Amino acid sequence: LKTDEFLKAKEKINEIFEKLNTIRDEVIKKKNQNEYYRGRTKKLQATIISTKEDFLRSQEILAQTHLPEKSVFEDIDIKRKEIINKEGEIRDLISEIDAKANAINHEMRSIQRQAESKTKSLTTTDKIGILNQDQDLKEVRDAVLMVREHPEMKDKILEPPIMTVSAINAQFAAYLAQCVDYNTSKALTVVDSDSYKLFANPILDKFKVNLRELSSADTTPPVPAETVRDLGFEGYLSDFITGDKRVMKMLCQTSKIHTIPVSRRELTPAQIKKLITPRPNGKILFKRIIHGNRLVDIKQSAYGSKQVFPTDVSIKQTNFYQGSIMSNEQKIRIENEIINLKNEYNDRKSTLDALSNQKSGYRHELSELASKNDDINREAHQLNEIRKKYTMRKSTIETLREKLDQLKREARKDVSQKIKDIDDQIQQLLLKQRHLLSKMASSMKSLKNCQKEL
Amino acid sequence: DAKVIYVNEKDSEHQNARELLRDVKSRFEKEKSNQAEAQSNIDQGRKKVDALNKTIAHLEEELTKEMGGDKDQMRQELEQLEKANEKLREVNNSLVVSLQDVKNEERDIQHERESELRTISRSIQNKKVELQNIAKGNDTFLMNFDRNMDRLLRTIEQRKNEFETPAIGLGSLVTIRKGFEKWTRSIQRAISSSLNAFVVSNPKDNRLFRDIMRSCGIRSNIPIVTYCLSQFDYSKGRAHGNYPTIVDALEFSKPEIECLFVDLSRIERIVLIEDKNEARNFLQRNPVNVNMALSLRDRRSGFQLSGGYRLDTVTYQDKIRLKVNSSSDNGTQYLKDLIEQETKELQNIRDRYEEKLSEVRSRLKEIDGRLKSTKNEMRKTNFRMTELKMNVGKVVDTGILNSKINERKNQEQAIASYEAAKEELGLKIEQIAQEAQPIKEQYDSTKLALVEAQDELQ
Amino acid sequence: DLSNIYQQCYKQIDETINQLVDSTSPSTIGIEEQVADITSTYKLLSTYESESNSFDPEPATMVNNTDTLKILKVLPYIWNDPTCVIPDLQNPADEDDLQIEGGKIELTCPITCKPYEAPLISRKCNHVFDRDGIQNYLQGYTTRDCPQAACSQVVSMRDFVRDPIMELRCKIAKMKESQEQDKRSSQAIDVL
Repeated sequence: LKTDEFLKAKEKINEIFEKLNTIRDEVIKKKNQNEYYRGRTKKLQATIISTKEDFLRSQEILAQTHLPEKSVFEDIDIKRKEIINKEGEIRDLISEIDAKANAINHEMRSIQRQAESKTKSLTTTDKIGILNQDQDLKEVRDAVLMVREHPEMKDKILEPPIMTVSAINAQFAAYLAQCVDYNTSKALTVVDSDSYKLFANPILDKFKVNLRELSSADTTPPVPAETVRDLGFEGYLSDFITGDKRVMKMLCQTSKIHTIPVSRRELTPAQIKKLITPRPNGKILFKRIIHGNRLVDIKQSAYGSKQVFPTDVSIKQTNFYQGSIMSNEQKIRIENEIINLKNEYNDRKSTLDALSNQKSGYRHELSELASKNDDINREAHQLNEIRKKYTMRKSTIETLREKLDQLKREARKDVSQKIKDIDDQIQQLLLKQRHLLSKMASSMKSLKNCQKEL
Repeated sequence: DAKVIYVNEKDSEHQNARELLRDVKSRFEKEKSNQAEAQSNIDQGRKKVDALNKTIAHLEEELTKEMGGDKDQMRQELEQLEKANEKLREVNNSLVVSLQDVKNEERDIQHERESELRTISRSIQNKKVELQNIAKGNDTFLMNFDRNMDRLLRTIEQRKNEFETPAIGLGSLVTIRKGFEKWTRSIQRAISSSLNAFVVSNPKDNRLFRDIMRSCGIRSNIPIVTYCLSQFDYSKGRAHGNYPTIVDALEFSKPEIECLFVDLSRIERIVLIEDKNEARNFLQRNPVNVNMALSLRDRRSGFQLSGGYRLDTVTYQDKIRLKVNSSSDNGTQYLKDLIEQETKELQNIRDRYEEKLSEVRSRLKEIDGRLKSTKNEMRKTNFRMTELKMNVGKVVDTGILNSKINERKNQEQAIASYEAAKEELGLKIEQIAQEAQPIKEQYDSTKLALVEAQDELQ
Repeated sequence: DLSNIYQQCYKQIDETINQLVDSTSPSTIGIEEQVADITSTYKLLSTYESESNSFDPEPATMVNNTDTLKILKVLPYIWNDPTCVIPDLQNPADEDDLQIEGGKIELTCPITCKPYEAPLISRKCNHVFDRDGIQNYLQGYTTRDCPQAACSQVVSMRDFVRDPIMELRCKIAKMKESQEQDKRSSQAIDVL
């Protein structure tokens, strides 16, 4: 009840001792941080003086007057439209050059015709073109262009004689019409009495044709006719035209082909009142004789005075003289030479085309050269791509201005706020320690108790 | 012994331990607060990273909005499409060089124009032959080429009495008898020699010609016939038929010309039949003296009904002197049915065959529409290459203001250094933890223990 | 027993009192009452030394026995001129110490011609000099006389007393040249 608790003095002194303790260490603990923050402030000062230098160190190159170029992009545009213009001009030039190259290729193809026709009678060659002697021979051309398709017509009714009984050349090709009569000449060469009618279907309704026959029955094979031709004739039908058993078997009794000599030395028939000489049967021994092309016929009559009746109408011929070679002394060129001079007529326009395509190539080369000049100019102005890079260097230093301003602003906020933060944290601690001391200032009240109240 | 103040000095024990008490906890707190500051710096830097990511995204937005970032994807296919345009214009070159031979094609086919005009020209010119003018210059009724025929009869006949032949000129004599008109033009192919003859029958009267010919102003030197005008029999060669033969077809202007024909042409056996497309058996049965029959289709061609055993196409001269004894009522107009069919035929050919001309014209229309489409394709390819040209012209040009990416990179290395500092202070926290505890335990053990018997006076 | 256990009151109150000035930043101003009241609480509680020693009748014996006697009125007016010496030396009876005069003062013992470090004083001399300034160089002579040739002082160091008064002055003057200059430097950075 009464004083039996003398330890109350110590009980009270304990806590106030711990309070005289405690806060004293927190004093310096909190004091510490402001020094490191001041060190950071010194770092800020160093950085911002560095930025002070950086202002001018940048501005020396951060002109902004060396701006992205005023009109270089317009130059880019105009030269690009220029190269598209060059491309269009090149397109037109190459199209026209191709057209003119084809134009000259036209002579390159047609020049074969003037070489093929460079012969007498406007054409003689071993190709199909020989039939173009007449436009109306379109029928024979079509006939020959399809005769070879059949399995055996090509070998049973052969192509026109000029291809199978070909004459030596023009000087005998004209004679071919009389060697094999003109009607059969532009017909097909029937081979036998079976080809007579068996093969009319392919061509008869389309192109003109004719047939020939022969017979040998009773007792007398062919009688001599070879050497009765002693009238100064040595050339003969079946050799100057390439005869063969493939062709001329049937002609022995249809066209009377046994009377067509060939003559180099022309002699007049007027020296003849002798060939009346009959064959032993009383009929004429001589049937027909020729010199040059003066063919003469012999015929028979069985009534009246029995007088003879020759005739001189003969086939066309080019010359009659007794000399040698080229047949023409007065002048050389004839109507025959117009389709040959077609060569010079082609050559005129051809030289014009050649020089036209050559100057077109000149223009093509000049256009390509201009385009490449514009391309090297484009390269010389893309070299300006580095001059854009000053604007990159200008921008990056410009961005460094932003970064240094941001650093100044953020650090200014950082240091200033922390200064007051630590100062106020110290200030509140200054109040806490003093209020704690004031609290202690009442503790000694216990001293007056105990020792004497006991 | 005396229990006295000897122990008082032990109070200094607590102060020695306190000296390190202050230091250990002060260091621990200072370095852990430094770690806290470092972590706050990490947070500050990290909160900028997403903002800077969005800032570089905004740079990409600027590129897209100014058309700077469009060509980066495109360029690698732009080159390929430029090569595609190159090969397409090569194909166009192949097509145009496939569109000039079509011009050679049109030239070659319209060579049919020359083919048809050459044939038509002569045929149309023959349309002139009805009247024009008569007599001295009648190039299709009483003349053909030379303006001297009348003088020939008064020239070569001047000394007829020296001829070994009775004569009056001799082309003016031959004429056709009754029958059918279109038979006129077949006989000349055989008797052309007698339509310009002046007959003599000895070598010298025949040789005087070539000399005296030019004396009177004519140069023609066509060959000559040998004969002597007289009349004789022709009995056992005629055919078994009533319809006229060539002897009947030809009129006896002079009966001696009958024997002339019989001798130099053997015409007495020949007959005439209007068309080839007609009976065959009458000629085929082959009794004795069966002979050929003639026929004509037009002025340019004919056919031979040669007994049926022979059928041949025959040719006749375009220009012919032979004429018929028909009256002069209206001449050709009495006959125009059989002339128009020979001239209007070619008009029908060109009218009907112009469909082939129309066919090639339609082919030309198709190929020139192809040409126009290829021209539009050239234009389209030019536009397609120009769009690529526009795309590659910009690429980036001057559209770069991205130094904030360099700012981002320096901030990235800055945050890397910040994390390095965070790890260094992570080492520091471990250092203080392993330094504080060994001394803190000693402090607490001593402080609690070293209070000891403090003031045990009694 | 119930005696002598309360002796530690002063022994720890000295620590309670001294540290306050050692921490309170001089940047904050206002000193007189805010030190006088709390320090007078010491005399209030110290009277109870005498009137708690039973009586072995009111508290006889003068209160001037405090070792912290001079701790009274230490901080005021000691900021710019910590060594507040007066042009007169022999007026200790009054308790104001600043009568009617002021002037200039010196700053050092013969340490290195540089300011005070650690004082010492004695009753016979009644004058203060530093600790190591009378033994470090002086030793070599068992006893050496007044600091200057035939000068005023009289010295016998073998029993000179330790002087804990002046060192309280030291740090305030030094730190003043830092903190206000630190404040000025903070202003200097503010304009950059």
